[PDB]
Amino acid sequence: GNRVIDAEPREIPLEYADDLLEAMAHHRPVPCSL
Amino acid sequence: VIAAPSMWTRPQIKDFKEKIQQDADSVITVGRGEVVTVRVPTHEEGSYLFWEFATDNYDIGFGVYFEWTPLLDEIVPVYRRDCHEEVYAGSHQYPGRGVYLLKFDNSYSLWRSKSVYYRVYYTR
Repeated sequence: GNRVIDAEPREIPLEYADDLLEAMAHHRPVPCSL
Repeated sequence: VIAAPSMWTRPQIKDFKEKIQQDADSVITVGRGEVVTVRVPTHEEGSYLFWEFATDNYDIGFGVYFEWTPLLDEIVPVYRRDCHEEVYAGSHQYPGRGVYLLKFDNSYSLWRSKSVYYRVYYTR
């Protein structure tokens, strides 16, 4: 019931910029705590 | 102190998965009752963390801790997310130099493994 993975933070691609426009257009906030 | 994170969702789940699928290490397979921690160090050239994730058929527990460099801070508490119906995403502001612990908790699932599609970012 446990396993650790190491990953470097990538950088937001400029290609996926229209992907951020549809996001903000559809971004629907959710609670961090349920 | 420590800044609260923002967390949201968006419906383009089939689109998101197809982009992520193309990468080998951006897709985890969390097993029955398994908990996969993803250690994401702060980028020395960065000030914020972002995350995107999703799964295919079932939900999965998700939360985020922060390890100082064993002192921990609960950034996002681990609750189950319906990341199989919409793409789950969020951001948080670096409090200092440390390692973000992205918890993908499946401990509650006795029979189902979860195929996680995720990707992490940073901004200067």
